[PDB]
Amino acid sequence: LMLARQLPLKSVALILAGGRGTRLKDLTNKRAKPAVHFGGKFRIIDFALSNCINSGIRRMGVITQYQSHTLVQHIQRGWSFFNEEMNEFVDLLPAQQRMKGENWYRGTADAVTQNLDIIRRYKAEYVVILAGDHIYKQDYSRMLIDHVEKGARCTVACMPVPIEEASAFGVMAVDENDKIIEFVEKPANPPSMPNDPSKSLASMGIYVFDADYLYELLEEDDRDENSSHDFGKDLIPKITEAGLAYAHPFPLSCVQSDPDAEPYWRDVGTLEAYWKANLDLASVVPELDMYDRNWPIRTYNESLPPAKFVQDRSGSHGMTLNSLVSGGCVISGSVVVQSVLFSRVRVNSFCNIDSAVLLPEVWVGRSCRLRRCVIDRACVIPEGMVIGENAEEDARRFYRSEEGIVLVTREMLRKLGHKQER
Amino acid sequence: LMLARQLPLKSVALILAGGRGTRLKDLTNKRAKPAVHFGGKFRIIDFALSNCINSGIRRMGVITQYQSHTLVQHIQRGWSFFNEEMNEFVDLLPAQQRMKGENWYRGTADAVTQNLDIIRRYKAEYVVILAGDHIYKQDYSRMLIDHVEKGARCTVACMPVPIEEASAFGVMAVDENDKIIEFVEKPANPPSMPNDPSKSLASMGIYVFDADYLYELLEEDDRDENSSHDFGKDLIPKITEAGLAYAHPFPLSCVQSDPDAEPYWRDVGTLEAYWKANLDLASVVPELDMYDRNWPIRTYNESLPPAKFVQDRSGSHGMTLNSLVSGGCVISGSVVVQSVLFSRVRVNSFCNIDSAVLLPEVWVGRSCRLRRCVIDRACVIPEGMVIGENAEEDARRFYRSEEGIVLVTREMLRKLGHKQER
Amino acid sequence: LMLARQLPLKSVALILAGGRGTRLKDLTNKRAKPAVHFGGKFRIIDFALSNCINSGIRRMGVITQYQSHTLVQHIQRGWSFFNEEMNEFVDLLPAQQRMKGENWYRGTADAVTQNLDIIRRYKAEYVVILAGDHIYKQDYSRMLIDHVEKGARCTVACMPVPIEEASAFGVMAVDENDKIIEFVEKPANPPSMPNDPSKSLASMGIYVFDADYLYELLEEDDRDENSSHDFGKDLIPKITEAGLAYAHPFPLSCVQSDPDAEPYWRDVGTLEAYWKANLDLASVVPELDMYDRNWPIRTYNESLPPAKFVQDRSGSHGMTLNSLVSGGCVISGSVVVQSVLFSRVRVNSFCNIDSAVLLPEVWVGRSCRLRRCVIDRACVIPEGMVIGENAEEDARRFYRSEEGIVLVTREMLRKLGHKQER
Amino acid sequence: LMLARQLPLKSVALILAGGRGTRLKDLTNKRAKPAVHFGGKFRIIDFALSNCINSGIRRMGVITQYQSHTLVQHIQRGWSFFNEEMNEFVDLLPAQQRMKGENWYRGTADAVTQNLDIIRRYKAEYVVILAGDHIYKQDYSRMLIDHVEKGARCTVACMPVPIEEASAFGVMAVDENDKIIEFVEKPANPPSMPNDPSKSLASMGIYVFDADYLYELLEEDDRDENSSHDFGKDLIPKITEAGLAYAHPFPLSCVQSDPDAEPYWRDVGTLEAYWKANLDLASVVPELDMYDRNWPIRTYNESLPPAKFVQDRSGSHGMTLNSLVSGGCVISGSVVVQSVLFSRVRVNSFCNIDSAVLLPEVWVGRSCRLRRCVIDRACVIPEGMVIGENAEEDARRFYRSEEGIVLVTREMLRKLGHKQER
Ligand SMILES: O=P(O)(O)OC[C@H]1O[C@](O)(COP(=O)(O)O)[C@@H](O)[C@@H]1O
Ligand SMILES: O=P(O)(O)OC[C@H]1O[C@](O)(COP(=O)(O)O)[C@@H](O)[C@@H]1O
Ligand SMILES: O=P(O)(O)OC[C@H]1O[C@](O)(COP(=O)(O)O)[C@@H](O)[C@@H]1O
Ligand SMILES: O=P(O)(O)OC[C@H]1O[C@](O)(COP(=O)(O)O)[C@@H](O)[C@@H]1O
Repeated sequence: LMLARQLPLKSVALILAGGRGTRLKDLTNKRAKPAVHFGGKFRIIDFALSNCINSGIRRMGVITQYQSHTLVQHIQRGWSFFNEEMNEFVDLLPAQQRMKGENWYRGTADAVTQNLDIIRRYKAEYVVILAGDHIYKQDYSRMLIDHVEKGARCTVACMPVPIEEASAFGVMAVDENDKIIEFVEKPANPPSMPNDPSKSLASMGIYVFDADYLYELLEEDDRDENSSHDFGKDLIPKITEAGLAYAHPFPLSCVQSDPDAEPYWRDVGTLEAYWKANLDLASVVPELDMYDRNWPIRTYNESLPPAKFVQDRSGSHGMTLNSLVSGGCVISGSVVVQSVLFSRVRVNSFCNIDSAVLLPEVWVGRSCRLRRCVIDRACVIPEGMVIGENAEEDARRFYRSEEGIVLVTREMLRKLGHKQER
Repeated sequence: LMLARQLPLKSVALILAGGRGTRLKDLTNKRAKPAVHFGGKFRIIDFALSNCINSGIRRMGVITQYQSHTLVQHIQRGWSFFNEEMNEFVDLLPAQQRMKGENWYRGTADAVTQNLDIIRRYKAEYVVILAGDHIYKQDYSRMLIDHVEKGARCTVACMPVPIEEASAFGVMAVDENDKIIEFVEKPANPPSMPNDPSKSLASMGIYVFDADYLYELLEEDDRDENSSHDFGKDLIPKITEAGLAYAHPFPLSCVQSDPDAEPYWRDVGTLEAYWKANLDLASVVPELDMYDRNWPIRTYNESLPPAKFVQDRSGSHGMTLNSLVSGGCVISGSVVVQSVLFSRVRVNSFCNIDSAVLLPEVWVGRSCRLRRCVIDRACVIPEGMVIGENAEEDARRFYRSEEGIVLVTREMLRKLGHKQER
Repeated sequence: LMLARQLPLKSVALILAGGRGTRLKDLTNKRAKPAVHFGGKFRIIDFALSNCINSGIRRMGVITQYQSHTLVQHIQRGWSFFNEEMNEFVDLLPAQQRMKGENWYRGTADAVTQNLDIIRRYKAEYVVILAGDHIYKQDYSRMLIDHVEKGARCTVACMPVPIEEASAFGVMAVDENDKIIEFVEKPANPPSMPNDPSKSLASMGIYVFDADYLYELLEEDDRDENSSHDFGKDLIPKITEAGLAYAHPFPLSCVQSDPDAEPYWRDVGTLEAYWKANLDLASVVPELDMYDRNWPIRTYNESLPPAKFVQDRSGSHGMTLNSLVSGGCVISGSVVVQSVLFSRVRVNSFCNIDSAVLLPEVWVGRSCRLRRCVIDRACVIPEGMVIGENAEEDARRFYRSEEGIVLVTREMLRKLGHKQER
Repeated sequence: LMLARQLPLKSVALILAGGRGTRLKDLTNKRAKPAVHFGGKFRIIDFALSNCINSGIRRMGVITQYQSHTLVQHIQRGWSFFNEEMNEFVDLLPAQQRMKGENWYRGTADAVTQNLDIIRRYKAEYVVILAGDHIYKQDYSRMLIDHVEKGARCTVACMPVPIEEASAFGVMAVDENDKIIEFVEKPANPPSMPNDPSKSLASMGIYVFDADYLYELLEEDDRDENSSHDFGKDLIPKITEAGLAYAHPFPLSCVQSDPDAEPYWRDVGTLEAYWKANLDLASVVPELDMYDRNWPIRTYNESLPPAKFVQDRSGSHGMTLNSLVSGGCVISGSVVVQSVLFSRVRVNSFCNIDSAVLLPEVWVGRSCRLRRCVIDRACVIPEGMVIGENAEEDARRFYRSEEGIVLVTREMLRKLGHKQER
């Protein structure tokens, strides 16, 4: 008794919010992938932070490494609501990751070593290593209980995924005790589970270390001159060889409004998945429940007026089907379908928006037809523009993925001669 | 030089947020009129507070007297964002107005006397007496500059209003210097201005006193056994007899996005004006600009998901014309017109909502037709209900004003047998 | 597993901060006993609030009933640091206890009934009834675990106390299962424990109810016309007759830095105990540990400069032995012993302060000798005053208890002709 | 009228908190000079921030460049108390100053260019360039009024200083209109004022630019390949050649409790001045008034218990003369003189501390004699250590300045074999 309440209390979260999101390819070019707008008013890292609140871990480490100003500002404004006198705080740890090191060189692990003295000053018994550019719902206290029950030194959150995409994350092979037998990091030919050939038991980048080991284990890897200083390439394979690595099935701890559904864990890294995962919310029955009161997700909530709908220049009405319209939006006529409008979006008359993601402060000119697109923050689409109808034009002007999703950025439009400053 | 910056610094605001709003007649029965929801996510007193922020008066006194729990909670959550170490705070002063005293007996003024020692502890040179159940935009620093320039002891904000409603507020007659010649409080036959017969120069319940006089002036009225201890009936007529009362034309200080319009000051006290003033925002060109960045109005902003629009049970779309939909709302089909939806309103399919004000957390059942109505907070309208089409039915069930506006409350619906707890 | 973490989450604290502290007899005459300054920078209710934080109960109800302005202001400034979007808040519930009712008439319980609808809106499974004018350290989660393990409907925190003072609190007789056999409220002849004749097993005013019962149980007592609507006189005796009342030995849950000591629970209600409990902190080995990092006690922490020590008018030094000097204090010479100085105390030269409690903003004139006294907040002791040396003089001027403790208030000194406004 | 209130509103502060403080030589080796502890509980940058609050400039830019984690954390905890919805915020701008650039290469100015787009997003009419590693009290609104009255494009705060140290700051020669005639940056032979030979009219690193010029002026210097991108070397000399530079005598705007004193502006950069400026506060009549209520200086105020004084191991008392003891300190006996104790300092028995600055969390062992020293944060001085009595020993072990001041750091003591981790 009195373990699940005294386990978060002794533990500290370390959100590795340094992802470059290179597969968004322009969207995160300007801001860290943890700061990517998602689903109304939220930011991706909020998820990884909210799970730490609702799981009782009120001591978090936000390790900002690349292009991190908006993440710093966002944390400062929204999550600067803790009294540090009662051991509950979001320590924003600038990583200052070595410039000598290239993109993902002096990797994930080298950023948690540079700030090791400050982590030691926390005197935690346990530590929660997290990837803070993912979307999921999880109670980390259930994972800490499952970590202490097994008497392990590292606990990896493992989930079965399709074997056609399992090369993107580390793949493990476990025994009856969920103890790791074999870890392999980004394999070209992922091994399947024994019971399921079409699936692979992949890691989720959610580790739980006992602190005194983690420290003892980082320095050995820090002195190493051959390692990539990466949690998947170097540390977890070593712990697997030692035999002190255990697995945690994510279905045990995922926070689901409805128990019947398949666990929800979206690795947003590619544009087409960002678009899909933003449009899941606009559907008739979303897979991710934002209206869950048992498990609320918090963000920086600014004072916006209600979403205003008005008549077009001709005086007619506007139609909306399966759409999200956040605060500050203004709409005039303009049939909307399957789309998601972030804050302060102005859509003038005669517009047809279908399956679009409009990031904050967009200005859509009159008579615009937008389809299967992602409009970056603070764009100004000119009058008469047409996107998504002719594929070759959209590839020629904007970034069009192989699937058909289009990404419209200020830069692209500036280059087209449509002046943006407004 | 350096007067307008050093004038708010020496002054403290006193918001008289004890209004009963008796002319709403059920709406404020449960909460103080300053806590009445207005226009999306705001509360009326926020206006009187925001004007104090944007006018530099960061020391406010919120004198809560009647049925004041939601106002206390609202202040505690939203406006508890000040560091008192730098002389900037919202002192929530429980008035504890004498029970012996009846409704508006031991009036406006007796509530600012009971807490006089604490007001003296502020050591202010000036004090701003405000009515905190009104809607307006005003820069009080311009009023303090105009107060010091004239060398007065009390400065009353005066505005011309129609003489057919001027009996509701105190009426003054001023000279060329804006110095008060004759004050009269709630006259049955309001005297007209000399230049305009159809108008009367009425007070707005916005006074500015030099503190050392105000104190000296309250005690004399406090020792008095004949007075009503009311700022309009007792104090300001006395100052008018002394000749130390001056007037401030509200057009000089009103904060207007567009200078061409007539000043905006709504005395919400009656239901029909609450409805109109809430529906002005949904119109094509509102008279009150909420999107003004120079003069933002702040409220308690809670984290709500975006306004979700979905398909009805039949799969068809939903139409919105000249409407406001705040955060957390959910709509399925349901043609909406000229209405305003507060937070967390759920409107099921086949509904026709026209010129309605739906306060937070309403649940409208399927196939509801609502017209020219005001639905009180946390109602649950049953399936098939029809309001606003047949006047006699709406008078028989709910409160129907003489104009045609309908007010739907939990109590009324509970009495009809429609069980509300959900 | 996962009970102690999911038990506070479903529970809400109700701090009954309406105590009049009549046995302080002037100290709480001006402010609610929960707002009584204690031990440096803290307020008594902070203890009852901090225990709710460190025990995970982040939903608190502060039921303010009498003379409650400083408590409201204190909560608003200090404990208004919660985001209510994640179910964690201090709901300041004005009780508005019936005036018809006299001092402790329509008692403890009638104040938790008037606000019952709002408590129901919390949808808690459990509720923690607390006395918020006491000093103690306790982990309420251990008490909730012990409450669920026994399968009870009310859990009372019981502690053995001396039988010479056991008439002050309710006395219970329990079985081997800690199930209540016999409850009796403020008996003139308290029954002793069977094993110890010199002690009585008394209640601590810390109850834990399962919510759905509590509601069901308040209304029955609310409809009652014969009850005192008191938790000790009416409700807990009834639950004892039903047989659904269980006891919780406070030694199991008390948070002690050193396990060897006897539990620390001070019922401050009398002046002499307020003085002793404030001087325990100044001793060489305090019984209550404020430097405990595992269990921090939070208060409204204002920005004060360090405690300044300077030379007297003659240039000599100042001596301090077993003393506490909080922020903002200023001392010149002035031998100090066994005393406790609250914020912004100025002690001029040639003063001898021995075993004194100086509340905030005191001004001690030159050549003052103070001994075994309690100086109320914002006093101004004149030059040459002598307290504590001649008992009859101190009884004649100030309030001198039977033990010898002296209480100096502004009123008393105003009456002596020593003008205080400074 | 209504200029001094509408001038801060249109202006934004830019605190250049990237100083390396190389002349402290170990003290700032670990933390940015703006984060250097000063005078009880404050940090140097707090001054530059507090002046912006009390001068109405509630929009600040904290440009963190070097070794900036504690400054980020300090801002996040203390100064994250603003609602950004009402245009009032501390935007923490990571500078990410070019590594290619050496210490003070791509200087002061290049750090305000890299973040130019975000500064433009503020749409300020004026901008306040500040050095955030200095100590002073100033009302910037008086400076903005004096800036608009003269019709200038840059306003430099100028003060006469002694000509024996005037080579450390830029030296100007002005006309009767306070218009700059000749600027020269760090001259080896500073020119004296015409009326005073012993003084030079030096700059204070406090500039006020009209924004649209500043932008226009940075890019020209940014395109330049020959400049040092320094505000003193490059920009202000260019503006002086244009003739659009004006001077602001700092005595007009300094905030002084007593008008008779000489303005207080301490350039802390050297250790001996840090020690003196920290010991000015402990004196009998400090030159800098921290008890000023008109102009409060705010810091991150954590909940600390009062400064505890107790008896030594032998039971004797402790003497304090002209000393500051902040919260959390603990003292046993231990004669103290002319010193300043930061938070959580523990001084065991038999210690003689004279004219010392003990930074937070120091642990002084028994029988220590400390004189004319500066003990760095979180040291642990062993038993019997003697500092300041024999100069050669202190030079051999610790850093001893030419004047006699000693600086004790963890590193130094670690190297001596006194293990520090506690
Ligand atoms: O080319 P620009 O003008 O920087 O525009 C790129 C856009 O990226 C942004 O930096 C994105 O902002 P955030 O990612 O910080 O929310 C916008 O501020 C900006 O308009
Ligand atoms: O009859 P009930 O159940 O009190 O309902 C009346 C309604 O008035 C309210 O008190 C209004 O709330 P606020 O005015 O505090 O926003 C609701 O909480 C409540 O549902
Ligand atoms: O007789 P007075 O002037 O009210 O003085 C009584 C004292 O009691 C106090 O109200 C006590 O204050 P708190 O109890 O609110 O801390 C002081 O403000 C006041 O000086
Ligand atoms: O050699 P170490 O262990 O880093 O110690 C150096 C000291 O400098 C510090 O970083 C100074 O802290 P701050 O400057 O952040 O207040 C201490 O945390 C630390 O103890």
